[PDB]
Amino acid sequence: KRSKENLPWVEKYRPETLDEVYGQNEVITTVRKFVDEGKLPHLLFYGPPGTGKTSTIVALAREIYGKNYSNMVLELNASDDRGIDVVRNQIKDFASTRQIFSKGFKLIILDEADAMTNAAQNALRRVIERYTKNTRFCVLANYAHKLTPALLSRCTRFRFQPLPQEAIERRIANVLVHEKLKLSPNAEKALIELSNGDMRRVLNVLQSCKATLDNPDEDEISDDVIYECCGAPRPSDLKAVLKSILEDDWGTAHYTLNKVRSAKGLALIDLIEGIVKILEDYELQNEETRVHLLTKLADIEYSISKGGNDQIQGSAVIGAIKASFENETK
Amino acid sequence: ASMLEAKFEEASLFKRIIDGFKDCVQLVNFQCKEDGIIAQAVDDSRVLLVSLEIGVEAFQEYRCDHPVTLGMDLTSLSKILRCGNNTDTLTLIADNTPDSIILLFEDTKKDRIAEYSLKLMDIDADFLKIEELQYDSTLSLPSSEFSKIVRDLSQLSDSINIMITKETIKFVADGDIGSGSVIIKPFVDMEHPETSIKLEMDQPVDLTFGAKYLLDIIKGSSLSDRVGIRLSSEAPALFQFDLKSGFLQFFLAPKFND
Amino acid sequence: VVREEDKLWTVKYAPTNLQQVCGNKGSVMKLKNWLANWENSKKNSFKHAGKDGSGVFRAAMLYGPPGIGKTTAAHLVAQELGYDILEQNASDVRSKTLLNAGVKNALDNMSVVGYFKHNLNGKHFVIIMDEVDGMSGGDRGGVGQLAQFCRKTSTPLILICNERNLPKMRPFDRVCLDIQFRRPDANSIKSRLMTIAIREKFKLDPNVIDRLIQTTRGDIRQVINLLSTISTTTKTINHENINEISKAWEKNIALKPFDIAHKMLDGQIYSDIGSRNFTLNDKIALYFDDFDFTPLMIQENYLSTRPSVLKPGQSHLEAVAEAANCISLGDIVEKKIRSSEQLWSLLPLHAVLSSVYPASKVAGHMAGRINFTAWLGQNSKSAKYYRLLQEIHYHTRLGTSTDKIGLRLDYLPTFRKRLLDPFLKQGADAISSVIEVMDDYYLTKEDWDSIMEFFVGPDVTTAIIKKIPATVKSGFTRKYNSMTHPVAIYRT
Amino acid sequence: MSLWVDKYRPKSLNALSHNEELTNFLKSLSDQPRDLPHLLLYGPNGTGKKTRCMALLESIFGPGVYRLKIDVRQFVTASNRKLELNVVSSPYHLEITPSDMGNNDRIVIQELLKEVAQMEQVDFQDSKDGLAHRYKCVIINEANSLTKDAQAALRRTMEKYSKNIRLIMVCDSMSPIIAPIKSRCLLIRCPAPSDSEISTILSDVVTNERIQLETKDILKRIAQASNGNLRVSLLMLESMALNNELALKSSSPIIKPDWIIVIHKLTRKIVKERSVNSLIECRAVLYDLLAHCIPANIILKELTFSLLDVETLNTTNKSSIIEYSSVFDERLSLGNKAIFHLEGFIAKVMCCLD
Amino acid sequence: TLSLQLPWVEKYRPQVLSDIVGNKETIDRLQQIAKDGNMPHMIISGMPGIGKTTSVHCLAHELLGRSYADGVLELNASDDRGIDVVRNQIKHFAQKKLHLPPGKHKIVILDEADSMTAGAQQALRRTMELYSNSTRFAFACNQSNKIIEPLQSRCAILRYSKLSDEDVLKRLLQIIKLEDVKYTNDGLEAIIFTAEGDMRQAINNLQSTVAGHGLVNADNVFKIVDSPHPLIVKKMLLASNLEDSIQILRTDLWKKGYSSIDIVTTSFRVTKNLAQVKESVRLEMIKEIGLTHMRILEGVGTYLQLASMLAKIHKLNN
DNA sequence: CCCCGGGGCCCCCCCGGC
DNA sequence: TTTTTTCGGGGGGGCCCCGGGG
Ligand SMILES: Nc1ncnc2c1ncn2[C@@H]1O[C@H](COP(=O)(O)OP(=O)(O)OP(O)(O)=S)[C@@H](O)[C@H]1O
Ligand SMILES: Nc1ncnc2c1ncn2[C@@H]1O[C@H](COP(=O)(O)OP(=O)(O)OP(O)(O)=S)[C@@H](O)[C@H]1O
Ligand SMILES: Nc1ncnc2c1ncn2[C@@H]1O[C@H](COP(=O)(O)OP(=O)(O)OP(O)(O)=S)[C@@H](O)[C@H]1O
Ligand SMILES: Nc1nc2c(ncn2[C@@H]2O[C@H](COP(=O)(O)OP(=O)(O)O)[C@@H](O)[C@H]2O)c(=O)[nH]1
Ligand SMILES: [Mg+2]
Ligand SMILES: [Mg+2]
Ligand SMILES: [Mg+2]
Repeated sequence: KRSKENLPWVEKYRPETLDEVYGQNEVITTVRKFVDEGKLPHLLFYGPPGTGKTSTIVALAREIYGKNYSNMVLELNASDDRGIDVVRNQIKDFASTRQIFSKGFKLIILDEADAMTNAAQNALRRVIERYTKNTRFCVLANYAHKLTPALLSRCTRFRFQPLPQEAIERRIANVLVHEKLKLSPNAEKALIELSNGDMRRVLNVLQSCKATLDNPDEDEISDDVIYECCGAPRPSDLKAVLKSILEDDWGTAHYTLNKVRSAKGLALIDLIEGIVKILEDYELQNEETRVHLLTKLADIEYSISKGGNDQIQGSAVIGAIKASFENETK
Repeated sequence: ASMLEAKFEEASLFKRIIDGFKDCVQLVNFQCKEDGIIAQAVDDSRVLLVSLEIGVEAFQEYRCDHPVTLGMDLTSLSKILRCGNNTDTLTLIADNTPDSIILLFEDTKKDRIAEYSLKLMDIDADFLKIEELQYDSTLSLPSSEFSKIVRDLSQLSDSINIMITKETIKFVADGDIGSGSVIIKPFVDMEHPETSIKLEMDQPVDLTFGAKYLLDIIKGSSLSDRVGIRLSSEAPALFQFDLKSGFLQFFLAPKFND
Repeated sequence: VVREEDKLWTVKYAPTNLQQVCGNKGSVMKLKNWLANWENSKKNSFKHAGKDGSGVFRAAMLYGPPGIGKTTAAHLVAQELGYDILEQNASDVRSKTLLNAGVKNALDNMSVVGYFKHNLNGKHFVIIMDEVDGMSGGDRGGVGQLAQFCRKTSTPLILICNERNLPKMRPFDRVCLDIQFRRPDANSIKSRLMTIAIREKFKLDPNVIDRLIQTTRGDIRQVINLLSTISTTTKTINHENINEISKAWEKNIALKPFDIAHKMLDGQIYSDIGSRNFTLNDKIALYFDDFDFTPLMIQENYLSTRPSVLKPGQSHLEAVAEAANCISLGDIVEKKIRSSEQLWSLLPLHAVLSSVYPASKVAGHMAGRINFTAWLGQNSKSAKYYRLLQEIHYHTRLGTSTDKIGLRLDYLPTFRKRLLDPFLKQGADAISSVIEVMDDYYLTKEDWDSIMEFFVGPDVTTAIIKKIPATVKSGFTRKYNSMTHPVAIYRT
Repeated sequence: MSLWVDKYRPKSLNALSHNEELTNFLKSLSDQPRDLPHLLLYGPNGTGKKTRCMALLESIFGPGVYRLKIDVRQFVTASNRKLELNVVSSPYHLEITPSDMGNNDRIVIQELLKEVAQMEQVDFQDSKDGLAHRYKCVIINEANSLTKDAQAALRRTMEKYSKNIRLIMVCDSMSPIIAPIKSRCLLIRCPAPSDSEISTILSDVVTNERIQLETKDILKRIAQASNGNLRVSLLMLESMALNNELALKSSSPIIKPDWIIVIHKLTRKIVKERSVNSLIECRAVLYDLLAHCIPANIILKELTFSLLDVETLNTTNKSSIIEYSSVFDERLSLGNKAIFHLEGFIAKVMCCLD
Repeated sequence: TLSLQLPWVEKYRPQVLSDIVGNKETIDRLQQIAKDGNMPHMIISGMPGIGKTTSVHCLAHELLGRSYADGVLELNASDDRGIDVVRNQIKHFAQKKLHLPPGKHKIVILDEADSMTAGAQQALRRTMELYSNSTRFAFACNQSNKIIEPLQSRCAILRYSKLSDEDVLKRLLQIIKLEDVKYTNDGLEAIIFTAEGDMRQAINNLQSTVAGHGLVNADNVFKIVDSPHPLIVKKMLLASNLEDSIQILRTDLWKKGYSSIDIVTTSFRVTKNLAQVKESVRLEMIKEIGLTHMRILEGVGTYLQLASMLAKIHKLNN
């Protein structure tokens, strides 16, 4: 904990103010409007991993209370005990008592509330209803099916979308400026493609790419560096494998798959996922082809998830694709 | 045993100080500097703030080269302090960039040495200035009477209401089985100036506090024979126990009146 | 002091005499006769059973559905005979310690209030432990203590419960005289309902009373409550509001395992109109009424129906096979649920796989009587035999080279020819040799007996062993007991 | 006296009489036992895997390995459930069967084995090389029955404390063993003895026990009926000798186990009658078999192979039967209630036959 | 800003039974009970946010007048309601001596009673029976099945139904007139459609829309309240071509940040409540959905699994 | 120096979906 | 017309033993 430069990039680049949260303009604008006019309701933030929920709520707490927000809000997460007794005693005491420092309202942040038991959620209902005049609740979740309907009825919901491309590009530009790094356009495209809308993945991969350069001061990060550090297949490899499967005999396809995998030690799961993404754009005459492709590839993925024999699984992928595409003729 | 060396001539004083607020907070940062030791902690419910100060007059010897922050779990510290006899001097020892604090109990008459080490913890707490406020009412009364009143009223209700009016202090509790009200008035006896009740009022006040927090606070009565209560509307209630050199303060937030 | 107009009708019209209680006349008479002859049985040490057979039980156990009048009947029978009542309920603490402290000291103690009030029986205690079904707990819950006291008590004891067919009530299997209270007939309650309607000044059609009684499922208290709530505003209970009143006050009652099995296996609900009326959600809720036994009942009773939902060209056997396949899938899902991951969110899916789908594939008309699941007893028997096999295997470990399964499948058939057959062939002269073998493998007489039960099919030893002359078995026992034997596991 | 299967069990590597190549490999392993890795012996049941393991232990340490005692160990679960474990111990090795604790087998791995693993040997057990033995051997019987969590717990225990203990596991099949465990063990195949070797062993037992034999063909028939299981062949020989007054004739029939006879009767009934009532009676028979400690997997295998030996069935019926047997054997592997899967298999077979 | 605006669900909480919309017969019965007296033991069950707690509190207030503080004991899930509490505190309150008007009784309001344990409910039986001359019990719950039958036998059952769109519109218009809220018909229609009969949700959504954008129109309402994903799932499952269903999955659910577990659970529920389709087809689809749900629970929460589930459902429906 | 009140573990018993 | 498996949470009974008072 010497300096901020000894931290992982995911934590080192955590937004400190609402102005640094990207890709959530609608939610940020709405919550800022609520806070400015003192019309903050009970909030629920539902979204996938690494979209800015915790960052946004902490930034909102800073906006409301200032630099000393930590002593003016009650933050509980999955790493803490949040049983029914905790709800009855600690949350109830915090919600029904005035602030020690200031004279403002009180904020309770139940991060990862989807991990809370049903009994505690039920106990929270009357606590929320009874102390609304002076207390507000913020719930954060990735899975809404774990939240009781009663709790959902009492909260205003905001959905955090997967981060758009433009927000990721702007944050990457900021990180490159801070770190004195060069990123090629194709490298940025590949990084955004592999991120799948998660900023944490982008930051971790960028840190690994920087660590992979011999001389980061002048060396530039190319798509080759990204693929090498992440150990992911290149688009050319996927295209070649798919072409061999769809246009060559069994021996040639098997040899091509083995050679492509052994060239860089690729994983079969990555090849399957990339081929599925490519095939999703194909215009197929017969629906049976798509049905068989999806079912067989899902079965192969599930089997791979439990281990098994890699060679048999690869041959199964080849055979499944060939058999499914055999239906396009008639 | 180079940077920080602070010797309590009596090892029981530090044990009493820790016991005064060990049931209120668990993780506490002790800041030691040339003019003594300070500490501030906030309860998990964030309703009570504990502030401890010990000056250099409270130590037989005290030496601190640079300010040092020691994060401790009060349960472990109390466990360690319970292993020392009442007739042994207690030395607190810490070095540069410390990961531990050494507590050394010495009995020169018996030539007995007992050294314990307690691992420090990383606490991200910044000392929050307790800005002084001009309180509407300020009173002082013996700690034993306040403890008795609080314990008696806690049997009836979980909330105790304190009303300060001209020449009168009233503690009221209302509960399922019944209600109770204790009324005291400022009284001075020159013969024994330790049972006196002193009050200075500027604006009458009425504030309700949780009974459990008052029960925790009254545990500091073992440190001082008197307790000072400062109350003011729209501000936390201050309960102060005075030590020989320093003090122990509790800031308790009142309950919302709604 | 309390105005009679501010009292609930259930209190105003409570039965003040034993002849005022409607229904279950036989059970009330049985209880009266048992309690009136308690002293006579005591003089005979509760040994000489009487004409009714209620002479060997020192405590009565009244049980039935809610709202029939068990508590009132027990209280009235207690007062009529002049006894003093010591009543306890779930509102009081009745754990092991509290039971041993308070009620244990009253089972053979005189009543001080009885002494001061004064019949020859007014100084004795009739303990009435109501709501025993609510005594949550196992050994420390006090249920075992009450069962023990039912075996030892100097004064009459009455226990009242609702669901006697409960595992927690097992300790009371045979300790008390059972007395059944059943849903009273409509005719018995009609007189009281008419009287109450007349006194309360509202219009009640005599015919509507039958429908009202059907709605409450023989719950007189609920009938009176419904009458009160309806008469609050609507004082004209005509035939134009029967349906609304019945549907507004239809108690939601969880069905019992036999009823669940009967309803789930009915073919009407799986028809188009039946499905429209009784939806899939209703079937899943029916499963959830008792999710621990419903799959077991379905598995037990899905091969004993005449289907009415067979597809054109499908035979009964094919539907049975499909149901069995889905039952296997449901079993796999159940294993997934009750694992370290605790995947209880799959409970609804289980409902479909274990009960609803197989039932829908063979739903029809029952070809017999719904039978209780036989898997539980079979599982207990298997556990017992596996424990016996483990004991035998670890007695013979030093001599054999195999696992317990190998011992069962290979060793035991050969052990029989050296342990049982020589007795059948040689007779008494086979004693010593057998013991010799028993000594080489650290076998005990109990091990011999246990081994002689594992065999099945053509090698069952029950009749064969039973046919051995008693002299040979006596000689075997005596010779075994008259010699020292080795020990394998000498725990210290 | 002791059964002939136990009385004549070899006690040394040089006393083995079948699978000479395996004997040579084991002798090579025991030549320099200081760096011996963890061993996993896999093979058909009743072949001599435990006998060979004990012989290898005797070669490494000495005859004292056969001085076996039985102790009892206590275990406590998270719910304060007291569990007893029977441990077979020797001055040089321990024997444990964690499957006896069922789902609690993990505890045995987490506490007992670990406790032995952490404890360094301080007994001066001078070896052939002149230096005292350094590690203590632990045998895990029925290792294929261990739960996946116990196998996972075994990994770092094997890796970290290899200097203090060495594991010998014995299994009928390696399919239930997780890949990390197989990676951590030296795998040793234990082939079943040939018919000639079984006949030689049986003839040796016959001449040692002075049993009248009309011809040597009876031993060959016994070996053939045993299907390569030496324990079964020896026990069958003893049973036949007892049943014929220690005088085996060429017409003496092969004695079959009671459960085998019941399964054959069930197969005949299934082939003859295919209806719901027949299914109910089959369920009754299956319950009877399961109640008396007949494993479900054994029942399924025996039923499948008995059905496949029926002469009236055609190729399509047999193919369907084997397919259903595979599917329902997987279901049994992934299930709890075995009767459910067995009934499903029987119903599917009944449907296919019609 | 340290100020807080009072939520309209609290500012406009009904204070008398006359201000409660919906369930006209039940509210009329409660009004008659309040006017006359002799309140019986009652259990009120219904779905969230329809006016059960409001009804109970209004009844107690109007029945007890100034004696509300002394004659009402309110316990909810946020309080301790164990066996000790039932055996001591509730019993003491029932035995308490309190002079009341000629036809009034003390009231114990056990809100969210469906969360109470079986032991406490069993203990309540004799307390209710013995002291019925001075105390009466009111239960409010979401699931009446959780209440043990012995308690149900002693109580009067008053079941509440979902509020119709007319009642919701009436209450919303009243609140709008009180608050001077600018609105359009489409905005109110969208609010009512998204509320789904939950008055609390409708009021909260209206207040949030007014705070965030001022004008309550369709655009702003949808900008605040998202389209219910169950309807999207229902559209996905009833699509004719597999391509359309896959497109819906990829665009309206997967790219909107909905987790695979949520999607599969919603699909299961929607298929269960799909009365338009034959029951056997629904059972087959439920089997496939359960397979996919188990796979997701094992950790394979990929879009390919959902696509395969959709393909299998399409095959079944063919 | 001895008895009583009340905090803290220890042990066991039952649920788990909409 | 009768009666089973596992974590985790919650509840509830039972001591145990420190502290404080007399
Ligand atoms: N909108 C964002 N803008 C900038 N960085 C972001 C953003 N979202 C996530 N990150 C980055 O990823 C890190 C984690 O962000 P979080 O706010 O913790 O996401 P999250 O949605 O709360 O994750 P979960 O729900 O606990 S898995 C931040 O410190 C940032 O560095
Ligand atoms: N047989 C009955 N005859 C007349 N009234 C009855 C009868 N049974 C019940 N009631 C009425 O309902 C009220 C309660 O009767 P109870 O004696 O408590 O029945 P119960 O079977 O003991 O109920 P449980 O098992 O404790 S829920 C009586 O005061 C009567 O008003
Ligand atoms: N019938 C109604 N009439 C007017 N307002 C209502 C009505 N129902 C709900 N509300 C409003 O929504 C708010 C909450 O109503 P509640 O009475 O708490 O619903 P509820 O049935 O108790 O919900 P649950 O079951 O506790 S989650 C009230 O303060 C009212 O402002
Ligand atoms: N004569 C002889 N008998 C053997 C040999 N190997 C095994 N056996 C016999 O076969 C019996 C069963 O062998 P066992 O070790 O239990 O096989 P496992 O079940 O695979 O471990 C033993 O009791 C031995 O008597 C061998 O090499 N020579
Ligand atoms: Mg987060
Ligand atoms: Mg009763
Ligand atoms: Mg409510």
